Amino acid sequence: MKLSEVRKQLEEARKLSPVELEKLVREKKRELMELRFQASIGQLSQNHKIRDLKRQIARLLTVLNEKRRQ
Amino acid sequence: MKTAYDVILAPVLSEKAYAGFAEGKYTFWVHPKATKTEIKNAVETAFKVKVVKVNTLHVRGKKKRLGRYLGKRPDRKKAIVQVAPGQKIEALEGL
Amino acid sequence: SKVCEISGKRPIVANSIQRRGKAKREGGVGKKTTGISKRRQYPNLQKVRVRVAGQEITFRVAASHIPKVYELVERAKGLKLEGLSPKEIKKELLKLL
Amino acid sequence: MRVKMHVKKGDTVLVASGKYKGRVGKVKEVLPKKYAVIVEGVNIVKKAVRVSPKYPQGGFIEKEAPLHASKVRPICPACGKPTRVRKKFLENGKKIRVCAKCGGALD
RNA sequence: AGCCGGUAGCGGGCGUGGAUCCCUGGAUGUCCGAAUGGGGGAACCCGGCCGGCGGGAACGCCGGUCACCGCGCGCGCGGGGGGAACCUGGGGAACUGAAACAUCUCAGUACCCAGAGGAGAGGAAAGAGAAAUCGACUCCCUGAGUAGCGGCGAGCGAAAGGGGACCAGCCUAAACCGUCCGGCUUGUCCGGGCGGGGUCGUGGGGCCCUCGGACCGAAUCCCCAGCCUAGCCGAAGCUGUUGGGAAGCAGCGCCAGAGAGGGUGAAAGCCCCGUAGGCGAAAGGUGGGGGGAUAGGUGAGGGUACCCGAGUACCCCGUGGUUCGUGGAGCCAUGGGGGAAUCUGGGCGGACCACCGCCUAAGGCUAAGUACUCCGGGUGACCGAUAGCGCACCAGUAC
RNA sequence: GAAUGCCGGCAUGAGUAACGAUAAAGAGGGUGAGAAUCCCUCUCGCCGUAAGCCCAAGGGUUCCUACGCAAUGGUCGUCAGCGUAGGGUUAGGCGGGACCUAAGGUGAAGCCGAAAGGCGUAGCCGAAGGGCAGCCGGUUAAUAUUCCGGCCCUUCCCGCAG
RNA sequence: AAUCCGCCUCCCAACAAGCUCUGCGUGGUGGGGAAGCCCGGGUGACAACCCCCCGAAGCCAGGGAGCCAAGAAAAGCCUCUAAGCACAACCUGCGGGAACCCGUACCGCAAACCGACACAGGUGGGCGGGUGCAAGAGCACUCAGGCGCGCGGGAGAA
Ligand SMILES: [Mg+2]
Ligand SMILES: [Mg+2]
Ligand SMILES: [Mg+2]
Ligand SMILES: [Mg+2]
Ligand SMILES: [Mg+2]
Ligand SMILES: [Mg+2]
Ligand SMILES: [Mg+2]
Ligand SMILES: [Mg+2]
Ligand SMILES: [Mg+2]
Ligand SMILES: [Mg+2]
Ligand SMILES: [Mg+2]
Ligand SMILES: [Mg+2]
Ligand SMILES: [Mg+2]
Ligand SMILES: [Mg+2]
Ligand SMILES: [Mg+2]
Ligand SMILES: [Mg+2]
Ligand SMILES: [Mg+2]
Ligand SMILES: [Mg+2]
Ligand SMILES: [Mg+2]
Ligand SMILES: [Mg+2]
Ligand SMILES: [Mg+2]
Ligand SMILES: [Mg+2]
Ligand SMILES: [Mg+2]
Ligand SMILES: [Mg+2]
Ligand SMILES: [Mg+2]
Ligand SMILES: [Mg+2]
Ligand SMILES: [Mg+2]
Ligand SMILES: [Mg+2]
Ligand SMILES: [Mg+2]
Ligand SMILES: [Mg+2]
Ligand SMILES: [Mg+2]
Ligand SMILES: [Mg+2]
Ligand SMILES: [Mg+2]
Ligand SMILES: [Mg+2]
Ligand SMILES: [Mg+2]
Ligand SMILES: [Mg+2]
Ligand SMILES: [Mg+2]
Ligand SMILES: [Mg+2]
Ligand SMILES: [Mg+2]
Ligand SMILES: [Mg+2]
Ligand SMILES: [Mg+2]
Ligand SMILES: [Mg+2]
Ligand SMILES: [Mg+2]
Ligand SMILES: [Mg+2]
Ligand SMILES: [Mg+2]
Ligand SMILES: [Mg+2]
Ligand SMILES: [Mg+2]
Ligand SMILES: [Mg+2]
Ligand SMILES: [Mg+2]
Ligand SMILES: [Mg+2]
Ligand SMILES: [Mg+2]
Ligand SMILES: [Mg+2]
Ligand SMILES: [Mg+2]
Ligand SMILES: [Mg+2]
Ligand SMILES: [Mg+2]
Ligand SMILES: [Mg+2]
Ligand SMILES: [Mg+2]
Ligand SMILES: [Mg+2]
Ligand SMILES: [Mg+2]
Ligand SMILES: [Mg+2]
Ligand SMILES: [Mg+2]
Ligand SMILES: [Mg+2]
Ligand SMILES: [Mg+2]
Ligand SMILES: [Mg+2]
Ligand SMILES: [Mg+2]
Ligand SMILES: [Mg+2]
Ligand SMILES: [Mg+2]
Ligand SMILES: [Mg+2]
Ligand SMILES: [Mg+2]
Ligand SMILES: [Mg+2]
Ligand SMILES: [Mg+2]
Ligand SMILES: [Mg+2]
Ligand SMILES: [Mg+2]
Ligand SMILES: [Mg+2]
Ligand SMILES: [Mg+2]
Ligand SMILES: [Mg+2]
Ligand SMILES: [Mg+2]
Ligand SMILES: [Mg+2]
Ligand SMILES: [Mg+2]
Ligand SMILES: [Mg+2]
Ligand SMILES: [Mg+2]
Ligand SMILES: [Mg+2]
Ligand SMILES: [Mg+2]
Ligand SMILES: [Mg+2]
Ligand SMILES: [Mg+2]
Ligand SMILES: [Mg+2]
Ligand SMILES: [Mg+2]
Ligand SMILES: [Mg+2]
Ligand SMILES: [Mg+2]
Ligand SMILES: [Mg+2]
Ligand SMILES: [Mg+2]
Ligand SMILES: [Mg+2]
Ligand SMILES: [Mg+2]
Ligand SMILES: [Mg+2]
Ligand SMILES: [Mg+2]
Ligand SMILES: [Mg+2]
Ligand SMILES: [Mg+2]
Ligand SMILES: [Mg+2]
Ligand SMILES: [Mg+2]
Ligand SMILES: [Mg+2]
Ligand SMILES: [Mg+2]
Ligand SMILES: [Mg+2]
Ligand SMILES: [Mg+2]
Ligand SMILES: [Mg+2]
Ligand SMILES: [Mg+2]
Ligand SMILES: [Mg+2]
Ligand SMILES: [Mg+2]
Ligand SMILES: [Mg+2]
Ligand SMILES: [Mg+2]
Ligand SMILES: [Mg+2]
Ligand SMILES: [Mg+2]
Ligand SMILES: [Mg+2]
Ligand SMILES: [Mg+2]
Ligand SMILES: [Mg+2]
Ligand SMILES: [Mg+2]
Ligand SMILES: [Mg+2]
Ligand SMILES: [Mg+2]
Ligand SMILES: [Mg+2]
Ligand SMILES: [Mg+2]
Ligand SMILES: [Mg+2]
Ligand SMILES: [Mg+2]
Ligand SMILES: [Mg+2]
Ligand SMILES: [Mg+2]
Ligand SMILES: [Mg+2]
Ligand SMILES: [Mg+2]
Ligand SMILES: [Mg+2]
Ligand SMILES: [Mg+2]
Ligand SMILES: [Mg+2]
Ligand SMILES: [Mg+2]
Ligand SMILES: [Mg+2]
Ligand SMILES: [Mg+2]
Ligand SMILES: [Mg+2]
Ligand SMILES: [Mg+2]
Ligand SMILES: [Mg+2]
Ligand SMILES: [Mg+2]
Ligand SMILES: [Mg+2]
Ligand SMILES: [Mg+2]
Ligand SMILES: [Mg+2]
Ligand SMILES: [Mg+2]
Ligand SMILES: [Mg+2]
Ligand SMILES: [Mg+2]
Ligand SMILES: [Mg+2]
Ligand SMILES: [Mg+2]
Ligand SMILES: [Mg+2]
Ligand SMILES: [Mg+2]
Ligand SMILES: [Mg+2]
Ligand SMILES: [Mg+2]
Ligand SMILES: [Mg+2]
Ligand SMILES: [Mg+2]
Ligand SMILES: [Mg+2]
Ligand SMILES: [Mg+2]
Ligand SMILES: [Mg+2]
Ligand SMILES: [Mg+2]
Ligand SMILES: [Mg+2]
Ligand SMILES: [Mg+2]
Ligand SMILES: [Mg+2]
Ligand SMILES: [Mg+2]
Ligand SMILES: [Mg+2]
Ligand SMILES: [Mg+2]
Ligand SMILES: [Mg+2]
Ligand SMILES: [Mg+2]
Ligand SMILES: [Mg+2]
Ligand SMILES: [Mg+2]
Ligand SMILES: [Mg+2]
Ligand SMILES: [Mg+2]
Ligand SMILES: [Mg+2]
Ligand SMILES: [Mg+2]
Ligand SMILES: [Mg+2]
Ligand SMILES: [Mg+2]
Ligand SMILES: [Mg+2]
Ligand SMILES: [Mg+2]
Ligand SMILES: [Mg+2]
Ligand SMILES: [Mg+2]
Ligand SMILES: [Mg+2]
Ligand SMILES: [Mg+2]
Ligand SMILES: [Mg+2]
Ligand SMILES: [Mg+2]
Ligand SMILES: [Mg+2]
Ligand SMILES: [Mg+2]
Ligand SMILES: [Mg+2]
Ligand SMILES: [Mg+2]
Ligand SMILES: [Mg+2]
Ligand SMILES: [Mg+2]
Ligand SMILES: [Mg+2]
Ligand SMILES: [Mg+2]
Ligand SMILES: [Mg+2]
Ligand SMILES: [Mg+2]
Ligand SMILES: [Mg+2]
Ligand SMILES: [Mg+2]
Ligand SMILES: [Mg+2]
Ligand SMILES: [Mg+2]
Ligand SMILES: [Mg+2]
Ligand SMILES: [Mg+2]
Ligand SMILES: [Mg+2]
Ligand SMILES: [Mg+2]
Ligand SMILES: [Mg+2]
Ligand SMILES: [Mg+2]
Ligand SMILES: [Mg+2]
Ligand SMILES: [Zn+2]
Repeated sequence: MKLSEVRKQLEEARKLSPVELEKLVREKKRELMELRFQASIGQLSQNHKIRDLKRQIARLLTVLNEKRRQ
Repeated sequence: MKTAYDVILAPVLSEKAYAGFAEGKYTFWVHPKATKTEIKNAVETAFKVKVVKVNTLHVRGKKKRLGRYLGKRPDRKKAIVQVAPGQKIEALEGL
Repeated sequence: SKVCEISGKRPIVANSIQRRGKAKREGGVGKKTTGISKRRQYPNLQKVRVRVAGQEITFRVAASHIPKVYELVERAKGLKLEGLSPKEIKKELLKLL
Repeated sequence: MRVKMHVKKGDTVLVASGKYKGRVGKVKEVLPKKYAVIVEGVNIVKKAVRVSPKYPQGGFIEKEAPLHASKVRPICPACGKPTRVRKKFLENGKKIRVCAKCGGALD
């Protein structure tokens, strides 16, 4: 993911509520599994995407954590 | 957080796993610590099906070496889920 | 053969020194040590049972500090001890040391 | 914390020593780990390649070899001379490389 | 200004809209391990309660909580295990030496156990010991291989004093006053908390008369300088020639608070990294120095004889410690027996007595000077792959 | 230059002993650069209270297939329990656990011991003992009381009826 | 505590039954199915699936008799009642739902375990066919299955 796209994700994410953050992760964790399946059948040439989602999910969860801490 | 997409990892791609599609038996690699009951709910919410029967087995990693360095592959666990009569998990029918 | 609950008296290590010959002070040639070996000297531990607040308290105490037990019972009078377990009472008494 | 490279991709440099002493060229690539830089058209060697899909007909190709970073001195875009680099503080106050013979910037 | 570790490749991305990378803080942190819900053949198994998920009552999963012990009015705080040496304490050998051996030695060593920390111990005289004297303790030099101890054998081996390092002194118990509580043998009663009070050896304190009525100041807390955990600036060289290569040689220069050193195709002050000299922290750690609070600290005569740490001092028996091996054997310590006193009290100055002096036991705390090196750095008339750590290399590995 | 020194290297004995049960071999065809040794056929011999088959220990991928022969195989090797890669182990009923106890182990209570620790009725743990519900066939290169087919059964939750 | 158990008395029953549990047989139904021939499979084949005899150390079983050396425990299970509660609860029948974790490959008298070795050694339980020999797990041959032992070819001295 591009640097600017990362700033933007954090901005938008920090605006969501915890419930929305949970839901958004559950979607990305799903989109990840799809990437894993296309990885196994040899149909994912843009393999960097697998890393991206994993770190997006991390960032999202990190922020979700921020919210719950007060 | 824990989701069904954390329990189902990859589909088992092999002659033996394919032969099960015909009678509606789908074979996935699952997280090694995952339960039959837990796998049931996981496959269902992922592929919108109805699981009737779950079989699991552990798959010890093969010992493998690279020159001087003897090692081992990660231990895996695979599950063979049974979908309700006439249902289909289409992602796997693929093939 | 153990440790005094009151005085803290513990078993100590002493030597047993065997000697022969006549003392110099008695015109002797002098005393010769024909053997030294380690031994233990135990406190004179004894059992002291006392009724305090309707409960039976027992102390394992050196004979030297036997009357120190009764002193503690006297000083226990200004305490609200009734209702407590015997294990509890003993703790109160010993705290007053 | 990081290797000190007084030169970068891709300012114009003079190769001051070795076989190609005198030559001038742009810095194609910088390799901080080997502490070496690739200078365009300098250090040409003949590498043999297997006849492959990539190289049908086979034979040899030509490759620019890395030069030790010290063998290279940047050419000042102001006075046009080979120089040492200096650090200068601006009002930003960012720091920039400036030529040592005159005062010109080197980016 | 490059980057996606060693690690290239296939296949794909990121970066002056500041990436990789470096320091600081934070978040995540499966299972075992003190391991602590319960069990267990560690990394596995099995539960209780509250909440959530699934169609969910059975079943399963996610979050939270549930061991035991100590101290304090079920709930709080604390404990548990680990650390290379270093340190105190509780126990404690033998080979060996005595050219045999038992006392003795080795040696309170090796080792085991408990414990403490960044140090531990000790520490504010019931001291020293002869100076009409010194003045807590610790550590070094010296006193001194002296004094002495010793099958007076082998051997063991102080202290006072002097020179230095560091520097610091405190809080209590008791008498008396007050307050809360409970005890039954009802009160000027006994007792337990808490507060006041008091802390000394020219003895000090209490109580009762008498006169007198701002200075010190922390070892605690607060701020700060300084330091540590990333870094940054940093002078002066070109040309010819041999050569694969110049830093060699030659010509003409230049810097220097920098001619330590390592690189660069060979031998470079001026190419590179550095060096002299400077600069640098938002964050965390430190902070013994600077500043400020706080706690705490402070008179003099006279009377009273109330108080000054108990199974203690003291004596005897058994022992340990000291240079002291039963010796004229004191001192310090204490397992057994006996067993006081409160300043006209008591301990000590090497049996004992007198005299003359010293000191204040039976409660506690206390920096620094000192030890060590797992860790980081600097430096070697230190090693250079049979060396140097067991390991320069995927070693506490293969075997 | 010697320490039956230490570490390593390389010699000698020497093309020598040996090549691990005297149950035993022979031919033809195939493969391949190479074949007494691998594959196939026929003939011959050996085991058969095993030298056959099924469990449990223990071992831990050696199982199956593809491609290989440097080393391992006491020879050879195209072969292999060897090298590389891919595949393969499916259970409410089988075994163990969510059941029970045995010796023993541990251990609230309690007892003892310089320290570490030693005991100890209950309880807990501890099995190849007690208890407990699946039999026949089919299928894979490789798993099956596990998948499939037929016919049976157990517990738990809930509901109805008596 | 107790209607249970134990003990005493009485009545009926008793080598009967009844009741209950297991074994074996049959059993709706499903399976298998040879030689030989032909390239593990196809065929044989609508395969046949029957009578007699031998017969266990195994089953009914917790059976019987004898003997002395006198031969585990606890749970599941049935019964009793106490707190409790009797709208509960439990039993019986039926129905639907629910049913977790680990092992499972392969060698296993051995070239895969213990013996440094693909080592003439060691390793517990079960199956272990046929004929003949008095019997047998002995012995000889042989079935199923498995092998000919991972150097060979010659020669015919001591
Ligand atoms: Mg980032
Ligand atoms: Mg998580
Ligand atoms: Mg297949
Ligand atoms: Mg689940
Ligand atoms: Mg469902
Ligand atoms: Mg499993
Ligand atoms: Mg399973
Ligand atoms: Mg790994
Ligand atoms: Mg004696
Ligand atoms: Mg004498
Ligand atoms: Mg005399
Ligand atoms: Mg003597
Ligand atoms: Mg006694
Ligand atoms: Mg008594
Ligand atoms: Mg005494
Ligand atoms: Mg006495
Ligand atoms: Mg040059
Ligand atoms: Mg030139
Ligand atoms: Mg990599
Ligand atoms: Mg590429
Ligand atoms: Mg690339
Ligand atoms: Mg920045
Ligand atoms: Mg960090
Ligand atoms: Mg997990
Ligand atoms: Mg635990
Ligand atoms: Mg839990
Ligand atoms: Mg436990
Ligand atoms: Mg719940
Ligand atoms: Mg639920
Ligand atoms: Mg949970
Ligand atoms: Mg401890
Ligand atoms: Mg500790
Ligand atoms: Mg000691
Ligand atoms: Mg102790
Ligand atoms: Mg001993
Ligand atoms: Mg000796
Ligand atoms: Mg010696
Ligand atoms: Mg010696
Ligand atoms: Mg000597
Ligand atoms: Mg000797
Ligand atoms: Mg001698
Ligand atoms: Mg001797
Ligand atoms: Mg000694
Ligand atoms: Mg010690
Ligand atoms: Mg400790
Ligand atoms: Mg200290
Ligand atoms: Mg220090
Ligand atoms: Mg004092
Ligand atoms: Mg002298
Ligand atoms: Mg002498
Ligand atoms: Mg000594
Ligand atoms: Mg001194
Ligand atoms: Mg001095
Ligand atoms: Mg100093
Ligand atoms: Mg002083
Ligand atoms: Mg009262
Ligand atoms: Mg009182
Ligand atoms: Mg009072
Ligand atoms: Mg009072
Ligand atoms: Mg006075
Ligand atoms: Mg203080
Ligand atoms: Mg610089
Ligand atoms: Mg410079
Ligand atoms: Mg030239
Ligand atoms: Mg030159
Ligand atoms: Mg010159
Ligand atoms: Mg210098
Ligand atoms: Mg130099
Ligand atoms: Mg140099
Ligand atoms: Mg020179
Ligand atoms: Mg030189
Ligand atoms: Mg140089
Ligand atoms: Mg400096
Ligand atoms: Mg500097
Ligand atoms: Mg006064
Ligand atoms: Mg008095
Ligand atoms: Mg005193
Ligand atoms: Mg006292
Ligand atoms: Mg005395
Ligand atoms: Mg004495
Ligand atoms: Mg002594
Ligand atoms: Mg003595
Ligand atoms: Mg003497
Ligand atoms: Mg003495
Ligand atoms: Mg004494
Ligand atoms: Mg005594
Ligand atoms: Mg006096
Ligand atoms: Mg006196
Ligand atoms: Mg004394
Ligand atoms: Mg005296
Ligand atoms: Mg004295
Ligand atoms: Mg006197
Ligand atoms: Mg004195
Ligand atoms: Mg200080
Ligand atoms: Mg100190
Ligand atoms: Mg030091
Ligand atoms: Mg160092
Ligand atoms: Mg050298
Ligand atoms: Mg050197
Ligand atoms: Mg070497
Ligand atoms: Mg070495
Ligand atoms: Mg060498
Ligand atoms: Mg090292
Ligand atoms: Mg080595
Ligand atoms: Mg010589
Ligand atoms: Mg030899
Ligand atoms: Mg020899
Ligand atoms: Mg010889
Ligand atoms: Mg040698
Ligand atoms: Mg030699
Ligand atoms: Mg040798
Ligand atoms: Mg010979
Ligand atoms: Mg011969
Ligand atoms: Mg031969
Ligand atoms: Mg042989
Ligand atoms: Mg042979
Ligand atoms: Mg024979
Ligand atoms: Mg042939
Ligand atoms: Mg042939
Ligand atoms: Mg062959
Ligand atoms: Mg061949
Ligand atoms: Mg037979
Ligand atoms: Mg096994
Ligand atoms: Mg093995
Ligand atoms: Mg292998
Ligand atoms: Mg297999
Ligand atoms: Mg294999
Ligand atoms: Mg093959
Ligand atoms: Mg080979
Ligand atoms: Mg070969
Ligand atoms: Mg070969
Ligand atoms: Mg070989
Ligand atoms: Mg070979
Ligand atoms: Mg061999
Ligand atoms: Mg094989
Ligand atoms: Mg293989
Ligand atoms: Mg395959
Ligand atoms: Mg089944
Ligand atoms: Mg359960
Ligand atoms: Mg259990
Ligand atoms: Mg049990
Ligand atoms: Mg025990
Ligand atoms: Mg206890
Ligand atoms: Mg027991
Ligand atoms: Mg239990
Ligand atoms: Mg059990
Ligand atoms: Mg069992
Ligand atoms: Mg059993
Ligand atoms: Mg079972
Ligand atoms: Mg079971
Ligand atoms: Mg059945
Ligand atoms: Mg098989
Ligand atoms: Mg079935
Ligand atoms: Mg009903
Ligand atoms: Mg009764
Ligand atoms: Mg009745
Ligand atoms: Mg009755
Ligand atoms: Mg039947
Ligand atoms: Mg039948
Ligand atoms: Mg029947
Ligand atoms: Mg049929
Ligand atoms: Mg057939
Ligand atoms: Mg046939
Ligand atoms: Mg047919
Ligand atoms: Mg026909
Ligand atoms: Mg017919
Ligand atoms: Mg029999
Ligand atoms: Mg019987
Ligand atoms: Mg029992
Ligand atoms: Mg029980
Ligand atoms: Mg009632
Ligand atoms: Mg479970
Ligand atoms: Mg299996
Ligand atoms: Mg099997
Ligand atoms: Mg087998
Ligand atoms: Mg055998
Ligand atoms: Mg057997
Ligand atoms: Mg076999
Ligand atoms: Mg085999
Ligand atoms: Mg052997
Ligand atoms: Mg073997
Ligand atoms: Mg061995
Ligand atoms: Mg082997
Ligand atoms: Mg063999
Ligand atoms: Mg064998
Ligand atoms: Mg046998
Ligand atoms: Mg027979
Ligand atoms: Mg005949
Ligand atoms: Mg017969
Ligand atoms: Mg015969
Ligand atoms: Mg016969
Ligand atoms: Mg025989
Ligand atoms: Mg036989
Ligand atoms: Mg025979
Ligand atoms: Mg045959
Ligand atoms: Mg053979
Ligand atoms: Mg052989
Ligand atoms: Mg052969
Ligand atoms: Zn310039």
